Amino acid sequence: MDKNALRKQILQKRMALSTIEKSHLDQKINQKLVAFLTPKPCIKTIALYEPIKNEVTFVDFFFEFLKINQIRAVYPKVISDTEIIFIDQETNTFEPNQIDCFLIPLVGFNKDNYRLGFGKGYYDRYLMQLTRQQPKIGIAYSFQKGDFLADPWDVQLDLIINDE
Repeated sequence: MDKNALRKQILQKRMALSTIEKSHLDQKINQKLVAFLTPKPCIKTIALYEPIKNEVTFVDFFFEFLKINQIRAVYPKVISDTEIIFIDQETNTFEPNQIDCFLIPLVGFNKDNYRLGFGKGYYDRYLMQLTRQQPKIGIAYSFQKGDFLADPWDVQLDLIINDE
């Protein structure tokens, strides 16, 4: 139940994914993501992330879903060694409670929806500012689920959308 154990097994499997395999996994995950948003009309501004090597990718039809329903996307901008903010494509900043939902990147998650991040703590600190009970949604591959004890500084996440 050690975090190091997981982090190692996951980074291993993520890099090993074949271009054909990743494609299929992301397609199914973005399909599930859209199925999740479709019935949540009050989501008009959503926080995404910039896909780093091996992370689940946001596919072309996902963004199409956003354009069609007029949902604005905001991205994370590291502001310091401990803080991050969200800005849109024009660099307009969006305050925490201007965002209606957060799609969160992760290395691992356990049975209690806890997140195993990249060790910086940005998300944990940022998410403390929410006052509208915005959904905190993890995006990941099924093999990213592991068994570890969560520290109070690990985000709890309402749900982790994955390929299953």
